[PDB]
Amino acid sequence: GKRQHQKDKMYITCAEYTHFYGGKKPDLPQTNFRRLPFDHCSLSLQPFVYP
RNA sequence: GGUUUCUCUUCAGAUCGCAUAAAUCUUUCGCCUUUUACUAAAGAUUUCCGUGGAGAGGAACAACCCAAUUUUUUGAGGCCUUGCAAGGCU
Repeated sequence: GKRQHQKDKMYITCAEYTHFYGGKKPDLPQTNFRRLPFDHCSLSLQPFVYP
């Protein structure tokens, strides 16, 4: 045997199944940095005048 | 009692081998009509060219000097009192 067609195999390959068909994605970062600047109103998301 | 040299069995931990091949399978890659033959990395399992320890049998070559301080060549023996022991003695 020679592994001649390894991307196109008779089944779904392991990497292909992970990336497209419901394998576990690594999912590393989640909302790493989402902080409003201190000078901004939380409701308006714009610089406050009367804090 | 020894050494050398062949065959077989068994166990291999040691860089088993200051050397280094191939095959099979699974992952990823490169080739791109299909299959041989392949490109190159990881992991797993075998084969092959060699090696070490132990045991058994065969054959060949050799042989049944301190006595003078610090130790071991003596300060060694004798008397008195009390309940051999202690002390005083010579």
